[PDB]
Amino acid sequence: IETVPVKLKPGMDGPKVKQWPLTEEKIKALVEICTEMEKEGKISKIGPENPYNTPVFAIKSTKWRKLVDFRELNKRTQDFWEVQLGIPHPAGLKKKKSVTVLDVGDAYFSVPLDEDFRKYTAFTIPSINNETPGIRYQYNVLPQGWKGSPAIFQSSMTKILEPFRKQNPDIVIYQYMDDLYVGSDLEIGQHRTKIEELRQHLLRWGLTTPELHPDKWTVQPIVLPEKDSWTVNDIQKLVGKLNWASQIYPGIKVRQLCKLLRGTKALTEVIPLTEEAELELAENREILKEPVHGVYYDPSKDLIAEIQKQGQGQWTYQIYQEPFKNLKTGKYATNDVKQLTEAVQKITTESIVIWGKTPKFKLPIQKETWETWWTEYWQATWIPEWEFVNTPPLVKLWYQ
Amino acid sequence: IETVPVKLKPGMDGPKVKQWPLTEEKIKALVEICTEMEKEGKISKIGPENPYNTPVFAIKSTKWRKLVDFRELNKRTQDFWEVQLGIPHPAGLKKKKSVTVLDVGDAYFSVPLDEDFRKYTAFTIPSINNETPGIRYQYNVLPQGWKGSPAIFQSSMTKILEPFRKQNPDIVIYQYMDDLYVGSDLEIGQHRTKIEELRQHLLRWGLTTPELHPDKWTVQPIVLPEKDSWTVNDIQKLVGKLNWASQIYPGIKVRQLCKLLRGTKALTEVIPLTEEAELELAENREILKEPVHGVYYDPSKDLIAEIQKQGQGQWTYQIYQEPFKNLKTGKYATNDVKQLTEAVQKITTESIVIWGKTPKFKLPIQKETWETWWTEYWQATWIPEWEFVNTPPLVKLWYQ
Amino acid sequence: PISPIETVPVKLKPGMDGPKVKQWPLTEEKIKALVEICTEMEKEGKISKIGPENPYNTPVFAIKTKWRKLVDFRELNKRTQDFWEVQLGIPHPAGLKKKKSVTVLDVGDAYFSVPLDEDFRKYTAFTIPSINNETPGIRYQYNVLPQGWKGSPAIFQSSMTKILEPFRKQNPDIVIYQYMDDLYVGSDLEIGQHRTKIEELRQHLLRWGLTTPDKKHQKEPPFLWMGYELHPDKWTVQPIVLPEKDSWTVNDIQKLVGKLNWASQIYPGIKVRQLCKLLRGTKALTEVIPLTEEAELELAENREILKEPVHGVYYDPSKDLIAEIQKQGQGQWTYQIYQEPFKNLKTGKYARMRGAHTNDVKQLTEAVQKITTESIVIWGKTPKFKLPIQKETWETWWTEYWQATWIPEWEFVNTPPLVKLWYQLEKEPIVGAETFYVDGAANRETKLGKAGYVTNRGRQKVVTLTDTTNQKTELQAIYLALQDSGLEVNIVTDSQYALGIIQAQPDQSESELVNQIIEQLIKKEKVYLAWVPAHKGIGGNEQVDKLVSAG
Amino acid sequence: PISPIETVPVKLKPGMDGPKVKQWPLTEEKIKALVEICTEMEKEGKISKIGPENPYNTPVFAIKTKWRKLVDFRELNKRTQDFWEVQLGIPHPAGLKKKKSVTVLDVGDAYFSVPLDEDFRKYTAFTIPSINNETPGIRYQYNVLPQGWKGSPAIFQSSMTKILEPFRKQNPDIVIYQYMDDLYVGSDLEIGQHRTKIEELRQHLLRWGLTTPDKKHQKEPPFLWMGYELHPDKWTVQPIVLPEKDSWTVNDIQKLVGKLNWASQIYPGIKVRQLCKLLRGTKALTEVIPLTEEAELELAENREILKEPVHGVYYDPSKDLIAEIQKQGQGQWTYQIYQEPFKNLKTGKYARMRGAHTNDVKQLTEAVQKITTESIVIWGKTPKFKLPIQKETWETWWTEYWQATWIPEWEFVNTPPLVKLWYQLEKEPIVGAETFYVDGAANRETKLGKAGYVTNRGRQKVVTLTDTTNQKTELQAIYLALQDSGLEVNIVTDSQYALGIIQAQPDQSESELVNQIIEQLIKKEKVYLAWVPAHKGIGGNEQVDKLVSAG
Ligand SMILES: O=c1ccc(Cc2ccc(Cl)c(Oc3ccccc3)c2F)n[nH]1
Ligand SMILES: O=c1ccc(Cc2ccc(Cl)c(Oc3ccccc3)c2F)n[nH]1
Repeated sequence: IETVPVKLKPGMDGPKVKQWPLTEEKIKALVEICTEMEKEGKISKIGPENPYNTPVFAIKSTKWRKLVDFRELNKRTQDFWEVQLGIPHPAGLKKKKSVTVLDVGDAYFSVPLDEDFRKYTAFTIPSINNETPGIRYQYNVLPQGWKGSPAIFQSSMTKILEPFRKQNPDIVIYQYMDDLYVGSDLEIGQHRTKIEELRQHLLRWGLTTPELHPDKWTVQPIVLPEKDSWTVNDIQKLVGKLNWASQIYPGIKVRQLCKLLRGTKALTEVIPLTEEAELELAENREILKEPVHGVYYDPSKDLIAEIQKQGQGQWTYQIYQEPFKNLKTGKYATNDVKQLTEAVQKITTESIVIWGKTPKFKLPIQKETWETWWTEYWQATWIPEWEFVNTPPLVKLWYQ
Repeated sequence: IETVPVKLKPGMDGPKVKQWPLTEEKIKALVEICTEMEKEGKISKIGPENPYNTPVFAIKSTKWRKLVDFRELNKRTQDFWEVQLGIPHPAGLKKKKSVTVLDVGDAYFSVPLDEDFRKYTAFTIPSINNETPGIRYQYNVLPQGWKGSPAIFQSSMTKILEPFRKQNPDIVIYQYMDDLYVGSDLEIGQHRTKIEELRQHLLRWGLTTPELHPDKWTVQPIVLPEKDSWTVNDIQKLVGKLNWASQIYPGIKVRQLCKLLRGTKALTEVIPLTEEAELELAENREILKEPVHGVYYDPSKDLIAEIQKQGQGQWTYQIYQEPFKNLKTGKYATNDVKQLTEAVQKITTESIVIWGKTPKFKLPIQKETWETWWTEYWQATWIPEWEFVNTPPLVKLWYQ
Repeated sequence: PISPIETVPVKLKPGMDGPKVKQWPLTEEKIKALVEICTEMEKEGKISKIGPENPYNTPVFAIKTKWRKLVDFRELNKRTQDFWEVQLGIPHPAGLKKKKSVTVLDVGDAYFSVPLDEDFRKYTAFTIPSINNETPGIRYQYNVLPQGWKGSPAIFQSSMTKILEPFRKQNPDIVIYQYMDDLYVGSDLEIGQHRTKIEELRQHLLRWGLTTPDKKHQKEPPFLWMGYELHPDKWTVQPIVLPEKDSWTVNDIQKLVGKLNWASQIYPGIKVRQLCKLLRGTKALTEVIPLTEEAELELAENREILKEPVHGVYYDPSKDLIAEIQKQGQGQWTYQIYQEPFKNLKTGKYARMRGAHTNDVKQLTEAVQKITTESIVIWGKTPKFKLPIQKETWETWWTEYWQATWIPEWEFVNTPPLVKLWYQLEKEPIVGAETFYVDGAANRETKLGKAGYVTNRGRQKVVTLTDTTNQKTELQAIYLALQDSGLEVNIVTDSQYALGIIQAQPDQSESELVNQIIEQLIKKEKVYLAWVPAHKGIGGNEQVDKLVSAG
Repeated sequence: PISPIETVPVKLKPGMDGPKVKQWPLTEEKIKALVEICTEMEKEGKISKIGPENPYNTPVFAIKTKWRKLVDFRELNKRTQDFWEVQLGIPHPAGLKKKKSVTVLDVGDAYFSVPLDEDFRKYTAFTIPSINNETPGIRYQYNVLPQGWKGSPAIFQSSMTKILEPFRKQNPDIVIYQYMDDLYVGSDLEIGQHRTKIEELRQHLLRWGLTTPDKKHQKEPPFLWMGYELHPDKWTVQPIVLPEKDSWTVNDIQKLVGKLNWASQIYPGIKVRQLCKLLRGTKALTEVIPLTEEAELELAENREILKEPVHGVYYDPSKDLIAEIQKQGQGQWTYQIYQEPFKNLKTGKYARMRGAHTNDVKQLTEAVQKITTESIVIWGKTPKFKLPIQKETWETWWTEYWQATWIPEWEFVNTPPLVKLWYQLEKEPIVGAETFYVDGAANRETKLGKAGYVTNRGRQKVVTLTDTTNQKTELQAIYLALQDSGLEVNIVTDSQYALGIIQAQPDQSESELVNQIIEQLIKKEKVYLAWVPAHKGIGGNEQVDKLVSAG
């Protein structure tokens, strides 16, 4: 109930990011929400002497909800929430049988925001056809979506959770942005009973609250098919997969398989699978089940996620820091954008659990299409970084 | 004194080429020349129902002269002057001790041009600041600079020269465009006396007339220097020359020299020239004096000339049909453009003597600079094809 | 007057101090006009005389019967904070709901009617010099938003918005649009009730320091506004005259294209491609450019479209938006948005090339996207689309392509030419068809290429290329294989680049080579394309790499 | 009237026949207006009734008190021969010699005053339809140049030129400029003698069928013509108002740039770069674009230039032309042409980028070239140049560079910033300096790079790149070597591409990598760059290719 000073560093000004056009229902939804927030003292109208801007959107049940996009502010304020007031990530969270994600962002509205920092939280409700100049506001309390909010609030969160942790020392609780990740090894009914217990703790501090199974997360291997009989084409694809796999995995071998493709053959021609080849092939499969030897999470590097559209509602993905040195691979399986936004949320959630941060995504989609549609299906309180890329059709093939 | 029908072929319309801006003195020079030509019946004013255009320029002593650029018409009329009425090129011309080039274009004005073809010879004298709409003319007689002119006139030329050829059967005479190339093995005073004799023959048919030594044309070899002592850098340049030379010449070897450059050496470090190396090197020199084994003139292919600016008024050049398979190499040695236009004329003249046609030039100069200035120094009656290219600095180095 | 509205607090930029610029000695005429003009402003509160303690100064000038004070605020402007942008956009007429009555009010002396932050005024100091600068000049500072200062447009509009807020709240059915000094006020009241409402707006504005014209001075619809004409129940662009010219300069063609582009908001079928092609190259502004025949053709068709006037309708939120798109030639697309069949709200076009190589399906989807974003801006909802593509054609393309996309509710409408894929690559290798193992090789230094192939039927060939890159030779190889094969062919390449391009079924390209590949692909009955890793000793690929690797 | 001048013979295109287009049934109002209009033209010889044997037809229309006949000649036009272009250019005022008097005569009914080829007239057939097309329409053909026909502009101007020729010959000191329907006639006669001369021109024109206005209707200088204002002894562009706007749309910025560009012919120092940078991307015509600070800066400086009016002088052939060029920022150049110090004939700018990488010397020479071609157009001679470059700087650059160039007579003038080369590569390898053998390698499929080096002092390093081509890695290698070396360095590469770029001493580039290389090169005291053939087992190059070739 008294504010923590906040900086940017010396030479990096606040966000000046444009507001992406919103549909009518979303705009109306936002002015209701905002008029209330103002009455409650949480935000204040601002004048043109505030040059800053952060985009806002509305997402979802029947309840609308405000989603501010602080991706820029977060980058520009990184020293504060990461190094000055970092929240340590527990390695044990990924080891748990069940992890429940609770939304705790209501708690942040109780704490006031440093007055010298408020201007940087400016946003704009736009109007249809630019008919009215658009409603301008800044935050007076810790805003949802800013990484400084949990950074500042962690001291209170510890107080709030102390009793629960003391009484349940094998449950692990981790705060990330507006969420609490709560993991246990308890049987599912007992796990759920403990989650409700935690809500009641949280409810006493004002926070009326709105299931992952990480131990059963196993890498999607690069799949080498087993076949009745192999054509020349089939082996060429196999040599292709294995070739590019050998740039990731120490020990992958294609020499045997390569001799099976002698000279200028018909792609359609069937070929007898030599025993030397079936050996090398079976040993390759073994290497591909295990994790990549030589790759490690580097806490100082950004995570990157690539996603390939596989058709028939199938999506494959890879998380890495150095290109192709995969830390994790997986799959996900209604329209393309809807599914893509589902994949992105699943991948981001996994990444938060596993490394305590979110990757920058390489999305196989046109910028404008994504931007028009992503909020139509987005359910999460955060937004990860993305750029827009054209998938090399071969990388799609190698991951099934 | 009665016209030879001319075609283009079915589907290729006449020239519609823009007039490049001319200076005042050149414009005035052109209207004098043209007003006279009209009075003499050689050209007629034309109206806007003639959509065609060929550029004209004025060149030089104190006498100005009209130069029409029929490069387009020539391409579009190629079947006529090449296959229908070709002029055979004598292989003996290049073998002669002395060749004299006489201008015979005045003879073409005596023959009338096919009335159905005249429209294609349209040109335009432009005006300063576009103040007057610009004077339009077409030809009524065989025009200078069109390849159809000598094609049509060759029948008359043979009559004119029959006495001279019969009396001097070891002199070779070759017509190309507006020039006669006249070669002999006579001592220079006797050669010159015969040239004057030929003028008098020509003078009887109206043509008042305005010294190459081709037997003493020898290829400029790729020069391998002989040195006191060789640095690592020196050998690297030698290996570089020889390497690219080996893509032209069968039998060039660098293996010995390459071992002399062992590992990571200082460029400045002196190196002892091994006997195995001095052998390979001396044998390379021998190959480079001789002409390229495997390359031949293909009469159906266009010739291409590349020119490199070597600094200090030095120019090197190469004629070829397939890139780097050189038929000829040479050098030439006041400003850059002036010299470049001299090189181009010398190279074109050599090419006419040697193969009976002119190459398309690759010029190391900005399009606009060349176009503004080339006619300031151009003396020839023809204009070769050119494009404008950036010289790779290595190709410059390999030719000295 | 000077509005009693509270001031906006203003800062200089963090590190910077206020301007200290020297006043150039002025002419007596100018000194006299400035003194006269300043006296008058002083007597209306706009400026105040200041002591010599104030160390700041900005140059002043006078320019012409009529004298104008011009203050050069360049330095102050560099020194003053950034402000919020005044608007994200301007309204499009197509988005406007029809009102029974609309009046224009123009605020008189807008800027000078708004107070400047008391703490900032000192930085607006300026000096009327004495004759030949002999003696101390007369010194003023602004009490109000100066003309030419960086904050004036932003602080004014914000002030007007605060001032309007209450009136807006107690009149939620009136629509007021603010645009610079202007206010556009519309209602669905009866004419007499409207004029009463305008009058109490004018009173409300006068209460807050803003004078407005009397009814006898209020402008009559049609309003010329921002290149549009706004009539009682229709809108259009202002009149376009395509000039008749014998010679077109670069400058004339630029202006022609600008007008055609502007015209394309409501005149359907306008094209600009062939006129645009002329402006390529680097030509003088006054240089004459001969119109091609295609440009001539395009210009004449634009003239037919513009011979009869066309108008758009206003928006009715009780109905849906329908957007239709027609293909008009390669690259070029045209669209109309309407609520009732063929009473257009607005019109437009899309030409853009995304990438080097593309197909009509991809283009249509990009056009649908552009129109989708436009509709959310103008109307706050997406239209129902009517597209010249079969559901089956669309389904087939996007279920197989590797990029994600999704267009909203749409229906097929048979308005040819229809969007279709012109060929389809095979999913499996083809039995009874010749396998071409292709490869391309280029010397990095001499730019000399070898493109060729070997087949399973023993056919071998290797051509010679000149001034090509490695990328071109690998494409040349694929082209050779297409030229020399039957109606069915398998092709094996080690070029991911070549593969990528061709696997997207382009039917259109910036590259000449690619267009030749497209011609062939269309003529084939079946093509299967495959990739293998280079230099991994793979049968066929190794055999071709040999004869292709020569120089 | 209809000029007695002989007709120009006209053809259809070789393979084609005349147009046979069907007449749409017209409205009675329109049929009535057409009959009225045609009767009147018939009675003046312009058109003639024709029999039903003529099989050709072109559509006719009427459009609005006022009725206008509009014939749709689109098909005829497609079918009629190409004509000679009407002009290669329009005159620039700077090129005009000052006349004591200048009059404008506008030819009345220009086209309709010129006969059409008798053999072609039949193809201009058109039909006034009967009410509801019940009965045969009334059929005409043109005897004169139709409005909208392809040959009219060309045949008219040619006719006027033939008609003027004799008058020109017997009045060689009068200047007549023909522009569409207009004639601009100038002389150095005393006012009374001039008006006599105009009158006998009008008589000469009337003799040849061309009517012209009386003296009481002749326009007074200043003449507005083609965006210029032509005063008795000066010229300028027509008045430019740079609008004040809160929000700039794509459309407004396009128009702003057009006006600034036009203004740059006589207003010196105008810039357009930062305003142009905004228009990049693909934005809606009506979309608001926030001005950057650099655009804001550029716009304000343009406003200072345009606050006071500027004019140009006319040309006097008895004096030389002098052209001066100043460098105004990167890429941007500015020039003035004058005969007497600072009484400008005209003004201009040059921004263009030739290539990806360049230096100030190269740019200056390109600017000199552009101005040279312009001067030959306008004045028929080249100017004497005054350049902000030392003779020594110029000499050094072009004697060493491999391209040819040559600029005409010029002199150095110290108007900073001065054009200079910022670094110079060494001619010989450097003793006592470390030799860096560099190389770059990129996987064609994974786009994963390795750029690194080895030195003669045993230093070795290999970084990891991602999403780079082979060309970028070879440039990255050279950059690494520059970063990690002393003030003197020899560098050996096998990349001709990298070499070419750097051997031209660029000081400016589109590439980010190249600009970083430039920063380094400037800071070095000595750099020698060298090339060797790849994969030829050369010492050092082989050693680096090893550690660089990894994936
Ligand atoms: O009679 C009419 C005439 C026009 C309209 C459309 C309309 C409706 C409301 C307002 Cl404030 C209008 O005024 C505007 C003027 C310019 C820009 C936006 C709006 C406007 F143009 N409605 N009724
Ligand atoms: O009094 C004057 C006014 C202007 C001039 C310059 C001048 C001189 C001669 C002619 Cl035909 C002029 O008329 C032209 C008008 C437009 C374009 C070209 C020429 C012209 F503009 N000379 N004297």
